[PDB]
This record gives sequence, structure tokens and C-alpha cells, in this order.
Amino acid sequence: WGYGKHNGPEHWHKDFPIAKGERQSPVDIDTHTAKYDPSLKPLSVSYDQATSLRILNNGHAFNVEFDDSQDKAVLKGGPLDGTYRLIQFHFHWGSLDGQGSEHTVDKKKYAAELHLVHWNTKYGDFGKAVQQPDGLAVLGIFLKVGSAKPGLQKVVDVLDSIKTKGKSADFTNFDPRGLLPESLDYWTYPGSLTTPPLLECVTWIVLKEPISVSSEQVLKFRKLNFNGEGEPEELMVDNWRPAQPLKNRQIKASFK
Ligand SMILES: O=C1NC(=O)[C@@H](c2ccccc2)O1
Ligand SMILES: [Zn+2]
Repeated sequence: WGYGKHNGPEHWHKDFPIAKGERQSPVDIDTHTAKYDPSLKPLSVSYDQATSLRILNNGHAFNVEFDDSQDKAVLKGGPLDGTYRLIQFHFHWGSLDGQGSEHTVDKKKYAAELHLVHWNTKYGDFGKAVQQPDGLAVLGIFLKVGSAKPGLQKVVDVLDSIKTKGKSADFTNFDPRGLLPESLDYWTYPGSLTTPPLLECVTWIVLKEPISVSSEQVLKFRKLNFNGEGEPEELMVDNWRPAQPLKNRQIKASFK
């Protein structure tokens, strides 16, 4: 599976029939239809003890991985019941600044989208959590192109060392707090992984406020390769799934 004409999102359902399921992601967020849910509890993003370990080009994106062997970096509150542990983050981005996000907002595409992936500790490990309807919480953050995000530059600067699929590099001491916007206002809905295996195990929490990154920062994302070393170069761009049918779901807002 990949993002090309012959193996991209329109093909995924043949190997992964849940691609046509009842709670697939991403979705378009219609901001006028989303309803404030006065009942949602405050959201709690607690990343002070986050322990990054490694960055990996997996052929689909690059993942910054964390040590999730203890409650260090956790997401709580909001729509969530219990505690969700950060395991990795990654991005989806475009070939041009006018596309790249997975979620859209009133059909607007952002230049990229950051996914901070967390698993519900009540299920013990990530592989068990993805088999549960409430196994994961993904915090999604839009990227627009404008001012540079200083907290992103350490990620940007290591990408030269993981250009191709299967390459990894040590990436300790990276603070994901530097990737968050000021506001934690969000939309939330029940959905899925946005790549195979497309499992319907995710509570999505999508922040309303984008972060700004510079054109130079995102241009370096676009120099990565989908291919492995020594193979014909295929730039890693447009690694996003388009919006999927909302079906029987409501998107809730944390704000008025
Ligand atoms: O929202 C998602 N972005 C992805 O790449 C996908 C996902 C796949 C596998 C593990 C964790 C997340 O689901
Ligand atoms: Zn993702």
C-alpha cells in the first residue's frame, strides 16, 4: 500500500475492507455543524517527562518515537476516559502548500497535519489497544506555512540522515511541547487510523489553532523519499488520505 495511483487510498479497501467502514478517518470538519459539548472535561496534555528515543523513515512518513514503558507523556481529559500514553508522532504533508492535511476544516486543506499518537493504558500495550474501539487517542494539529516553528527545527535538521525508507537515527531529548499551539480548543469524533490497517480504534482530538511553520521547514519534509536507499527516487509528498464519509457521527467542539 502507498499513496500512488496504483496503490493509494482508492485501492486500500481490497486488502483492508474496513476502509469502507462506519467510522473511518480523516473527515471534513464542518465548523457550523459541530456542536459545543459543555460536558467535555478539560483536556490535559502532560508532556514534561516525555522521552524521545529515535526517528524512523518507515516509507510512509517519519515517526519520532518515545519511550512508552512508563507513564511519562500522557493525554487525559476532554472526551477521554482514563490515561493515554504517547508512543510516537509523525506528519502528513503535501507537494504544495495548498494540500497535505488529512482532516479538512470547511473543506480547507492545510499544508500538513501532525499526529501525536497515544494508547489507552488500560489495554497494557499498543498492539492490544488498537483492537479496541477506545484504544487510541490521536491529537491532530494543523500546519500552515508562514513563520518558522522553532520547536520543529531539530526534527527538520535530522531528516537528511533518514532520507530513505528503513533509515533511523537517534533522537533523544526532543520536547514535543514545542510543537503545540497556544490554544487547546478542539473538535473530537470517533474514527480510525488513516493508513492501513485502518482500524476503528481512535478517539480523534483535532486542535482548532494551527501552528505555523516556514516554507523552508516544509520544503525539507518534501526532500524525504518513499523509496529505500539505492532505489529510484520517489519524493515523500502527498502522504495524506482524503476525507471519508462522516456516516453516523457527530463532531463535538470543546469551545463556543
Ligand atoms: O492517524 C493516523 N496516522 C497514521 O499514520 C495512522 C497510524 C498507523 C499506525 C500506527 C499509528 C497511526 O493513523
Ligand atoms: Zn497520521
